[PDB]
Amino acid sequence: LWVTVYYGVPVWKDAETTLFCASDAKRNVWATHCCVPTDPNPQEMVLENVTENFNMWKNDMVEQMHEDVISLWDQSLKPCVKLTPLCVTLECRQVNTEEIKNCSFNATTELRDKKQKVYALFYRLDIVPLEEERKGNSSKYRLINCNTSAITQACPKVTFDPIPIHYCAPAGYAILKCNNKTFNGTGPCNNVSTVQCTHGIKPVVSTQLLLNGSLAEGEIIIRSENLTNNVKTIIVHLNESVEIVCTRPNNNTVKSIRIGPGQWFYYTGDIIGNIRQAYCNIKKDDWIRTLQRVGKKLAEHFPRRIINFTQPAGGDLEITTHSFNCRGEFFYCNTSSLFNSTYLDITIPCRIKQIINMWQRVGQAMYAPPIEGNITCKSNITGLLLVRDGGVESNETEIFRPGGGDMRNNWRSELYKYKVVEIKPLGIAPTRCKRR
Amino acid sequence: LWVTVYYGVPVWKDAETTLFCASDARNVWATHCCVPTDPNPQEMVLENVTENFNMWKNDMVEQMHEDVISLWDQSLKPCVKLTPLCVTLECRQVNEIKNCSFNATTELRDKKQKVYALFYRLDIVPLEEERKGNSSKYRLINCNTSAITQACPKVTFDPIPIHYCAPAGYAILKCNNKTFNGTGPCNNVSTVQCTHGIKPVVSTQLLLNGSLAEGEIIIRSENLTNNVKTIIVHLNESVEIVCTRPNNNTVKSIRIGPGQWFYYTGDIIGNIRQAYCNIKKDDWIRTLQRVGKKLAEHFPRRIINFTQPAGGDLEITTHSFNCRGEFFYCNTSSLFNSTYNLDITIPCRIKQIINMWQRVGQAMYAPPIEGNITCKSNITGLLLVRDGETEIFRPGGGDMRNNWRSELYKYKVVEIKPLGIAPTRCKRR
Amino acid sequence: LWVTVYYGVPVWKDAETTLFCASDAKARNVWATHCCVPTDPNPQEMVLENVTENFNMWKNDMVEQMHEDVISLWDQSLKPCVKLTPLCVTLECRQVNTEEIKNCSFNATTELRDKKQKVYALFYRLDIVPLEEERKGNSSKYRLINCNTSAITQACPKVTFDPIPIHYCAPAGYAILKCNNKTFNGTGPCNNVSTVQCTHGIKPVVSTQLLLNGSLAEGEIIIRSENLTNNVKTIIVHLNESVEIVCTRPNNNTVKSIRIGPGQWFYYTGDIIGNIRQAYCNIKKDDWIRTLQRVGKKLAEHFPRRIINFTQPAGGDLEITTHSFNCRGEFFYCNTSSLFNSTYNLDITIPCRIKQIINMWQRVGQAMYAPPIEGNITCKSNITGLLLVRDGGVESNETEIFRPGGGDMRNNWRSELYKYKVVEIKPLGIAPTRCKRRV
Amino acid sequence: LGAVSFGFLGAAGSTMGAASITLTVQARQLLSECQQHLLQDGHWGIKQLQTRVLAIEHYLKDQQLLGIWGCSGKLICCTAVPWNSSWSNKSHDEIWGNMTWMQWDREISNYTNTIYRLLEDSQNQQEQNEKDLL
Amino acid sequence: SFGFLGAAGSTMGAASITLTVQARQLLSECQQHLLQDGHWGIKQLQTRVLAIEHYLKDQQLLGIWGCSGKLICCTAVPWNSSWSNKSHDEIWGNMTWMQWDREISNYTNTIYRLLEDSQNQQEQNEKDLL
Amino acid sequence: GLGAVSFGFLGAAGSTMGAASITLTVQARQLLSGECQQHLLQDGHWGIKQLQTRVLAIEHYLKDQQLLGIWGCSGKLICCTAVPWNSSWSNKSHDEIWGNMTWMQWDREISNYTNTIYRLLEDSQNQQEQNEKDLL
Ligand SMILES: *[C@@H]1O[C@H](CO)[C@@H](O[C@@H]2O[C@H](CO)[C@@H](O[C@@H]3O[C@H](CO[C@H]4O[C@H](CO)[C@@H](O)[C@H](O)[C@@H]4O)[C@@H](O)[C@H](O[C@H]4O[C@H](CO)[C@@H](O)[C@H](O)[C@@H]4O)[C@@H]3O)[C@H](O)[C@H]2NC(C)=O)[C@H](O)[C@H]1NC(C)=O
Ligand SMILES: *[C@@H]1O[C@H](CO)[C@@H](O[C@@H]2O[C@H](CO)[C@@H](O[C@@H]3O[C@H](CO[C@H]4O[C@H](CO)[C@@H](O)[C@H](O)[C@@H]4O)[C@@H](O)[C@H](O[C@H]4O[C@H](CO)[C@@H](O)[C@H](O)[C@@H]4O)[C@@H]3O)[C@H](O)[C@H]2NC(C)=O)[C@H](O)[C@H]1NC(C)=O
Ligand SMILES: *[C@@H]1O[C@H](CO)[C@@H](O[C@@H]2O[C@H](CO)[C@@H](O)[C@H](O)[C@H]2NC(C)=O)[C@H](O)[C@H]1NC(C)=O
Ligand SMILES: *[C@@H]1O[C@H](CO)[C@@H](O[C@@H]2O[C@H](CO)[C@@H](O)[C@H](O)[C@H]2NC(C)=O)[C@H](O)[C@H]1NC(C)=O
Ligand SMILES: *[C@@H]1O[C@H](CO)[C@@H](O[C@@H]2O[C@H](CO)[C@@H](O)[C@H](O)[C@H]2NC(C)=O)[C@H](O)[C@H]1NC(C)=O
Ligand SMILES: *[C@@H]1O[C@H](CO)[C@@H](O[C@@H]2O[C@H](CO)[C@@H](O)[C@H](O)[C@H]2NC(C)=O)[C@H](O)[C@H]1NC(C)=O
Ligand SMILES: *[C@@H]1O[C@H](CO)[C@@H](O)[C@H](O)[C@H]1NC(C)=O
Ligand SMILES: *[C@@H]1O[C@H](CO)[C@@H](O)[C@H](O)[C@H]1NC(C)=O
Ligand SMILES: *[C@@H]1O[C@H](CO)[C@@H](O)[C@H](O)[C@H]1NC(C)=O
Ligand SMILES: *[C@@H]1O[C@H](CO)[C@@H](O)[C@H](O)[C@H]1NC(C)=O
Ligand SMILES: *[C@@H]1O[C@H](CO)[C@@H](O)[C@H](O)[C@H]1NC(C)=O
Ligand SMILES: *[C@@H]1O[C@H](CO)[C@@H](O)[C@H](O)[C@H]1NC(C)=O
Ligand SMILES: *[C@@H]1O[C@H](CO)[C@@H](O)[C@H](O)[C@H]1NC(C)=O
Repeated sequence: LWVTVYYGVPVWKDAETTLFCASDAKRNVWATHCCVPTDPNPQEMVLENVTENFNMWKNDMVEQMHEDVISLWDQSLKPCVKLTPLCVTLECRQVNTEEIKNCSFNATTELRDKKQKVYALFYRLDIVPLEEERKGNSSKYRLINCNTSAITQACPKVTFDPIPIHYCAPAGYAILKCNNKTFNGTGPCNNVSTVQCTHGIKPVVSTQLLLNGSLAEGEIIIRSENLTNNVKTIIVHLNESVEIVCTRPNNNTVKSIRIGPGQWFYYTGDIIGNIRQAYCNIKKDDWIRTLQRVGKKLAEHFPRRIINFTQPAGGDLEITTHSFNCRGEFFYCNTSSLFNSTYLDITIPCRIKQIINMWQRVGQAMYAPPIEGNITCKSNITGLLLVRDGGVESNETEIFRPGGGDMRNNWRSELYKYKVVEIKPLGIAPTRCKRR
Repeated sequence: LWVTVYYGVPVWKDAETTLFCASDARNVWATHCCVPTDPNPQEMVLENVTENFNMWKNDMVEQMHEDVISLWDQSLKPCVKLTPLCVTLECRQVNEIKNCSFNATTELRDKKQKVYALFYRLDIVPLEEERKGNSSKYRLINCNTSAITQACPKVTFDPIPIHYCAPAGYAILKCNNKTFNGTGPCNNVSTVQCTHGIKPVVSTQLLLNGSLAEGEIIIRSENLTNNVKTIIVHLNESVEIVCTRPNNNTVKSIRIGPGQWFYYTGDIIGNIRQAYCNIKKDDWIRTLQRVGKKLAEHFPRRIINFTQPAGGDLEITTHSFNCRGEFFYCNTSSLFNSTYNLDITIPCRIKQIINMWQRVGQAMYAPPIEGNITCKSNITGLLLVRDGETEIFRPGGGDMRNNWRSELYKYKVVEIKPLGIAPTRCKRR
Repeated sequence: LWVTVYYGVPVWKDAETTLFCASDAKARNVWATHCCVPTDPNPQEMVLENVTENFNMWKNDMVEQMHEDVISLWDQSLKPCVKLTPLCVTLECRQVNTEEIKNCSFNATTELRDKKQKVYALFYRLDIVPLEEERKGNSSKYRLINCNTSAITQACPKVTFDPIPIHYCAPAGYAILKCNNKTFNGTGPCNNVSTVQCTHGIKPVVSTQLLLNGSLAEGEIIIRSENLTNNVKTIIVHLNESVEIVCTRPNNNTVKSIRIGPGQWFYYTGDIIGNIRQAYCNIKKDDWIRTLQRVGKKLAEHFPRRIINFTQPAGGDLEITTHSFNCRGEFFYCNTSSLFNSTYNLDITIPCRIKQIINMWQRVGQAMYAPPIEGNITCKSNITGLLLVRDGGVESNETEIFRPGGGDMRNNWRSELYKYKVVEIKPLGIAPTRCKRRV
Repeated sequence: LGAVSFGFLGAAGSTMGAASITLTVQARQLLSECQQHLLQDGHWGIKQLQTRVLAIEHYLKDQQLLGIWGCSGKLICCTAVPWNSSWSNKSHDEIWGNMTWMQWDREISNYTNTIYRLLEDSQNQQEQNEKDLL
Repeated sequence: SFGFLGAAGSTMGAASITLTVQARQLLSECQQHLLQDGHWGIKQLQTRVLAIEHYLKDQQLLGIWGCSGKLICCTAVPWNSSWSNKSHDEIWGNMTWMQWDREISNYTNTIYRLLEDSQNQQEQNEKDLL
Repeated sequence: GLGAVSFGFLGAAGSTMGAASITLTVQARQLLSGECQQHLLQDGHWGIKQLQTRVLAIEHYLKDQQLLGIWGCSGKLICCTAVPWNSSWSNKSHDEIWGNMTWMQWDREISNYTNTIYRLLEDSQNQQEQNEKDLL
């Protein structure tokens, strides 16, 4: 009958706003930043009888996480030693004991009128030849990416270990979480709740397998923006983890030199014992059951087709191998022996690189210093990134090849259940009471 | 009888603030000036309102000056530095342009490369006596003063119209009185949110683009009888000037460091020719007859002599402009050679190392463009300086504020004061 | 009887806030460039009658803010100045004929990258580290000190670091309380508290053992320490009458300069016109003796039944054993062992060394080069307080040993900020009254 | 700070009546170092200030509207504008008993500006009536 | 507040009538780039913060006088012929708000002090009615 | 500045509450009403520090105004309420509280009950709001 103005109305609208990062209480990164302590025993308020429309794609939380991860990485590397002085001709020979070469070069010193003779072991993947090789007992080589840009040494005192972080809404905004399991990433969610902060998300970097993530509450869930369109990447969320143990079985002796005032350069000096290839061991029975279950779930979406898991097409290691950071070492593992089926460990050969072009940004190379001794780490495989071949012609089959690309499909694997909304407390309604 | 407090009173006070840049919806002017402007923008004429405007002491000009310099420097900052090229050059005759060889750096610190490049004599400073035969040693100009930064070849500075917009709480008053000089009352004032489109064109003697006077030619000066002030002449009709560099340049590039590409002129395919401008002769003559007449009105019982500028540094005696990224220094002495009671060809010099904004150091290097260069400008005004029965007026300039002031002369920024008090007949009770 | 809400209640709570700096409006000076906000003439000060407030000289956030501001201003002032990395070259040095100053030669860079220039310069031995065993009369090889640790930045000769009074001012909503009790020991209650908008003028003078150009005590000499029993803590003797100290570098230097690169000039000492003399300071003898006797008396009162023995600092690096200070841009390191030579409750000449490469605040990795000044240097200061460190331990012969302190710049600034506290105004309060709102 | 507490939500799943009866009961109770790295060490210093500044502007804008409508200082305020069946012809009991605030907000979103203009005019008339009490 | 200046030069009386209705109605990816480029973000924040501070100062001032929530508010302070000796027929006719503002620009503090004293008396009376 | 931000509101500290209140009622209105642009807030972090200070001052001002609004005290400096005083909060007599006692001592004495009192004030206003709705 009459208009009444109400303030505090439980209504919200979709909005894009900056969300601060908060980490659990008690050097590093992901802790120096994200310092804000989280609440102990955080609250979640379930909204009864509330259905909301969620879309894990076009989720601004992913773009913010992407930019924060890149920005923090670059800020961490900024105050570190530049390796521009080392873009010199290298004279490399076979290591006395061809993945690793013994390279001699003339490095700078703190005095600009003096140079020093340095011997170092480098991986072949970090070196580009200038001359035909196998001439005499040595040949001239250049560091990879020297022509493209400067190489910055990561600070050896700062670690990038992916501790969990939480994203929190600023006052006036709220984060809605989708509680319903089996949600495919788009459309309505019939069980939602309101939270202030997200759960703890580990900023783990990988290209084919998703490591140390969350497990599905129920069954394996296949999420893709458009399964028909083979351009889009399919994210597979597992309900059980598969254990993978990776190692670099080489007892390295690490040496360091000064290359300018206060500028220390770290490199591998020698290897004690013989030289062995890095590798990963993935439990065979868990992998086989996992792949059979994924094949089953894909069959439900691609009926009357053979589900063929195959290797990636040949190309640069960055787009064909499983990449990961194991205690600062960068592994590039050849997973063609895993995706070899058609619906006691499996050993995966791995290559190691020290000069890394992260996030497909050409022009900002980083050098990862070596760690003495041998490296071993263990992780939980919690999901997969698959790309459907999508050829128009096939003998009633569908081929699913491992593919990653954007790290942005890794962060979508954790943020798919969250939406950020703005509270709109002012509204009107009819009443029977006149102002008079 | 009783005091009443009103909120929302249409009263304003003169105030300074920070205006934001907007433009009509790469180019540094398009990267900046991010806010889209409205199509068909609002202008609200204030009836029976007289306001005092002053073209000089206008903070919008100082802001535009600072914003242009800041944007320019931010645009050049992430670009290739040419410090590695401060080496001895060995220069020989090609057959004003010399064929100079030098040992440039490479991506490897233990290797150098031999580079042959053509440089203009104005960019080269001798180290020893210059011989007609053999070769002589020289260095790049300004090497002993500052590092030289190469402009990024993929970033263009070509001016586009921009609009300055008031923040909320402020308004811009525009003087709509035609044939209005500065320092005085304006009897036709309208309120706008943003200025009209202004092109940040850089020139030293002629104003090569912009708005034309709605009325007759207007002579504006802070103190016309003071011979140390610059006189800004706004024309009501433009004069077409076509400038060109008739040199079929072949551009080569080398790396001088990791990811650091250096661009230089490699060769000239045809004949070596001097750059020049052609300004329509009849339009220029009518323009100066009209300017001379107005100056005679301002300086009665005097002869008006338009002469060439006095000798001095090239940057302050020639007409400088940016034509597709190339910097022309045209000797406009043939244009100011007359006394008041088809084309005129002006020779031009080209420079690659530019000291902008009258600063010492922070030199910029302009990469060459392949082929020949042409551009066409509409001369809209003149910057004249009086020497102080014959008055002598010479081209002059170089203080960039005068170019931007020539567009902002009609705008004032004011602050809205919504409170006011007046007597009423009604008591609070 | 009924709750009544009052807004504007004269109540405050301790709070931290960023303060802003202000200075005299009437004027290169880094401190004048910063602290640009003019202060008021005849500033407001109000006395709070019958107000007792607990002050604590230690754990005063105004000191931490002043410390960070001083460091930030120094680091910013050197940001655009010439870097001396190109001068880390083998340097060949011989003794100057008519140990402390050597005639060194080196091949410096030039405007062009393919040319070098031969440069001769005089350097102090304290700025040079040998590379090979030295030989008298021969061109031994040396390098500049701190070259291996980090880059050396030349201070800009146009930039002036001379201390001026500055004032720290509270932002709106906060007030600075000042203790006006002339005998306040730095902690505990103060029964005469006034409120100010800004502190008095404080000169950011940098010194290691003696406090120069500070305020004088209103009363007698005041001995302040966080804990006198704990001999680890530094004591800050404030003095009620200054002692005049005159310092000089009696060397008529000729200063030369070269270019290092485009637009980058390097300044160095070219020659000495006259003889070579050691720098020195002179402190009036009678004023020093009376001052030290009065300090000994106060310490004896604080440490009864003990002999107060003042001795020299234990041996170590000059930065922690000598009285360092900046005299018109040059850095003096004066040996004060001849002053702290008393036993118990005409001038005195102090030898001084001079250095050009300074590691300010003992921060390893950020060295600066102090350009030379032509002619000879004189300056004079007022000694207003001492930094003393007690050596207890065994307490041999029932004595206490006091030595010069220093090494932590916050003790110098605390010596001026000890009387100020920053509080937040809390204007909203509740009290019972006899009035109720109508239903 | 405004109506920004999380406890303002949860009533979204209740009907307008049931949620309304929570206002004036809970609404007032709901209304009620490492910082040198997050700030002054990157562009985060600006992003955080923009968020804080933006939140203030939104708060003030909502308060301004309450001022304009004559609703300042209240959580529920009745006006003198009659309800038009053109905006919504659902019965009072149907709106309050069988709808949530979210669905209601959607149903009349296209008339919100119209209603707001009427509120302004109503207050305008009331202000004149106060002046006319002379 | 841009449209408020449309009433400029309206003899005040007309301007007052115009504001009576119009003032209430008047009161009611690339852009982010420059916020991280140089110091443009700081200048924009200074502009927004200053605008907020001036708005709040005006609202505080209206609150002090007891005019909060109103657009036009009558007080209990009588007009003094010293401040202006013009009649109400001249002030509200053949005179604009700019001219009036100049006319009493130097009496603002006297009027404000009287308004503050009047509000103190009113608030007291309100306390006394209880 | 904004709000009760002046030394005139800080003076009278140490003075009896009754006298400070009397001063308040005749001074608060008068007190409430009352190349740095190139070096500072450019090329340094003074910009952020001052903006944080100004924004924080604004937030504190608005917070206090919100509290006065919620309690129904908007536009007043001394607002009477309808919440009875509980002897469990303070058992001192009216004269002892208003005489021979300063605002600092009073604030310390009831600090532990401040939030309880605030909750009651909020509840009181809700009852008053219902009465306004009912008497129509
Ligand atoms: C998925 O999650 C797992 C579990 O977190 C990750 O694997 C762990 O990774 C961390 C960090 O890379 C490993 O921690 C490192 O262990 C080294 C060996 O530890 C031995 O010695 C310590 C001595 O205290 C014993 O406590 C320990 O039990 C072992 O006996 C340490 O030497 C490392 O310390 C070094 O780095 C830290 C970094 O801050 C420095 O502070 C130290 O001073 C020192 O320099 C480090 O603590 C951990 O061992 C791994 N666990 C397992 C089971 O492998 C996976 O990496 C993750 N997945 C991905 C893809 O990242
Ligand atoms: C404790 O406080 C005292 C007093 O404030 C300080 O001593 C003063 O320090 C300043 C700065 O070092 C001295 O000022 C300098 O004086 C030089 C000239 O001195 C004589 O010579 C000229 C003739 O050449 C006479 O006209 C003059 O009156 C003096 O008799 C100046 O040349 C210096 O100028 C340099 O710096 C300025 C800075 O702006 C530049 O503009 C100049 O171009 C030039 O580079 C300088 O002004 C002052 O003389 C000292 N006073 C006394 C009595 O000695 C103490 O230093 C201070 N204690 C500490 C520890 O700092
Ligand atoms: C909707 O989701 C919520 C949260 O996921 C469910 O509530 C949980 O229920 C389990 C019991 O199965 C409890 O152990 C948890 O503690 C509950 N969590 C919370 C936050 O309440 C709720 O049961 C779901 N409802 C439906 C119908 O799916
Ligand atoms: C610009 O126009 C103004 C008039 O609006 C001129 O100002 C005055 O003009 C009268 C003649 O009408 C002179 O007697 C005064 O001396 C002028 N005053 C000043 C301060 O100059 C003004 O002279 C004009 N300026 C120019 C350069 O033409
Ligand atoms: C050192 O102390 C002396 C006094 O002991 C100061 O000399 C006085 O300074 C004031 C200026 O503040 C003059 O008005 C007096 O006339 C001076 N008296 C004498 C005897 O010189 C001196 O200024 C102090 N120096 C410093 C740097 O603080
Ligand atoms: C500074 O303090 C000392 C004491 O610490 C004062 O010295 C006293 O001066 C009186 C003057 O008549 C003598 O009778 C005392 O014997 C002195 N005491 C000592 C221990 O020597 C000195 O006068 C004070 N000076 C100022 C300016 O306050
Ligand atoms: C998926 O992509 C195909 C491309 O062939 C398109 O035709 C189809 O409509 C897309 N599906 C959706 C739901 O957009
Ligand atoms: C790695 O080093 C550890 C050190 O204890 C050793 O136990 C382990 O066997 C090593 N692994 C390999 C593959 O050498
Ligand atoms: C300062 O005086 C107080 C007495 O008010 C005393 O408790 C405290 O210990 C003294 N501190 C020092 C350092 O003398
Ligand atoms: C001062 O130091 C002594 C050292 O023995 C210690 O016992 C005493 O507790 C300290 N004083 C305070 C107040 O902590
Ligand atoms: C009014 O009721 C009719 C049903 O007769 C319905 O179609 C229409 O949408 C209603 N209008 C509104 C504004 O709810
Ligand atoms: C103005 O008011 C004062 C008192 O506030 C009075 O004394 C004075 O006479 C008044 N002016 C005139 C012209 O009456
Ligand atoms: C302080 O106490 C004295 C004596 O009790 C009294 O006269 C004086 O007025 C008090 N201070 C104030 C501000 O009232």
